[PDB]
Amino acid sequence: EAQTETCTVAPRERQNCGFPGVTPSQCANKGCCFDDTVRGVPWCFYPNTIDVPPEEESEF
Repeated sequence: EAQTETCTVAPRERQNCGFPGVTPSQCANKGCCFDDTVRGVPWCFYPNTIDVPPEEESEF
């Protein structure tokens, strides 16, 4: 068994990890998923590990 890292969460269902004026380094200081693609929403937010009973295959 194992877990998977996932930061892609619903923009509204996102947990604010800090203000937006922050920077890639600040958000990477604690370890929050930083995402600056859309506006209006927060870029620095926390991660959300989802349980995936079935393991998938990826490139190795």
